[PDB]
Amino acid sequence: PNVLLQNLCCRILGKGEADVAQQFQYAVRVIGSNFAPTVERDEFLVTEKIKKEFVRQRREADGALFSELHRKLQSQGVLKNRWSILYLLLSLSEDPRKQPNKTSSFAAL
Amino acid sequence: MSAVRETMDVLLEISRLLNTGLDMETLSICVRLCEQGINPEALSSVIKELRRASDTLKA
Amino acid sequence: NMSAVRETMDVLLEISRLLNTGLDMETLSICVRLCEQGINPEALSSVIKELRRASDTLK
Amino acid sequence: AVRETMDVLLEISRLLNTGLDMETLSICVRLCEQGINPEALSSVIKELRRASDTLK
Amino acid sequence: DIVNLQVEMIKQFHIQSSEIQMLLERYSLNESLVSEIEKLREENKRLRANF
Amino acid sequence: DIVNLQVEMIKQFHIQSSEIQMLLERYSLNESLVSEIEKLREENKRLRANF
Amino acid sequence: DKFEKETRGSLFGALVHSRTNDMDIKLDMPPVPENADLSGLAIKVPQSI
Repeated sequence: PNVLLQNLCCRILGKGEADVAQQFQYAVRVIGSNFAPTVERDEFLVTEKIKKEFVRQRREADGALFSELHRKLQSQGVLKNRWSILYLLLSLSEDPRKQPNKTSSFAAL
Repeated sequence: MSAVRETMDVLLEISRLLNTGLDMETLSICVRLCEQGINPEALSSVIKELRRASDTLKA
Repeated sequence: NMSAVRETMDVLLEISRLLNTGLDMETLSICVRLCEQGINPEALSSVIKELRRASDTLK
Repeated sequence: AVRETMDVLLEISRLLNTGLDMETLSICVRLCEQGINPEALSSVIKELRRASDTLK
Repeated sequence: DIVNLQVEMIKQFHIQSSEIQMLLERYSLNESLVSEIEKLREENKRLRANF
Repeated sequence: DIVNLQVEMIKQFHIQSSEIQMLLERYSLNESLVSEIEKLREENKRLRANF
Repeated sequence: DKFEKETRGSLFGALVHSRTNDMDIKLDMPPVPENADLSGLAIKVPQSI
């Protein structure tokens, strides 16, 4: 798990193989804290929130598509951690809308 | 190896549609950590700080 | 160019006054320059309120 | 008084499929009678159960 | 949600205070370092016997 | 918002430790001085290996 | 020449400290050690030469 999270840090930054030590140290801290997620396990409940999110960015065709993909996903492998992956993706979603500001001058402040 | 690869490929289909915006390699790590027990909320949070940190750095 | 920026300022300035502000024209100019340069709108709003409050305690 | 109450509380926990020990509930009566906020009492114990999980 | 804020805040203070003290106990002097200063004074006296 | 709140709590404590950690290294002890006690020791042994 | 040089460094055995061919050495014992203030003076045995 030490290796996996360190490799996680190195990969995202696209470089730094022992220079991402500081970011790593933080990540070890956040993970070491605890959470109580609103909605805990149960596959139906997470699928329902994902569909609402799809409709909201106006990607209807995608909402219908995903549902087949969910049944398929299950069939390919069955976990007790299935829900944690689907909720993880959910939170980590990105909106298409707006520019995500500058980073080419926002760095400096 | 056969079983594992086939969930990931189905998993990468969802990720590109839902607009995760993560890479393939990184996702496999996210999934291994879950199966070993991680909280989802913490895991997204870490991803987010790392992501923002990379963009600023490049420019 | 000089004319165009003035009009851009001018319209914003009219809106700030309707909504009631304590900022002058000079400060308002600075804010816009920050807006263009990135900077989510909530961080800017907060730093202003704390700085406005501290000035009253001092004077 | 503490014991009599612990048995009825023990019945309730078993229904919820929530594991607590005999001992925890009895200590709980002691804390209540001294005064404890309902949020606090729950929070110390919730964490203490998770600590026990990680530890072994 | 408020429960989360209540549990977590206390945890962060406890962890953070652990680290700082552990930093302070190590930096203030290890016994090992002190012993070389004692040795150096004994060495200085024998040197003053060669002059 | 609650999740944004958590990113800020934990990250601030992490910053605090880094700042404290360096400040504490410098003024609680001099690494420079201690290296110099060990050096003088070594110079004096070498002096005595030349008689 | 070996015998003469060896004697001379110790000044006919009138030195125990350092070898010198100077005749300008001050003959003095050292100040009490720091390991000799924690337990009092102790005579060094010349073991393992």
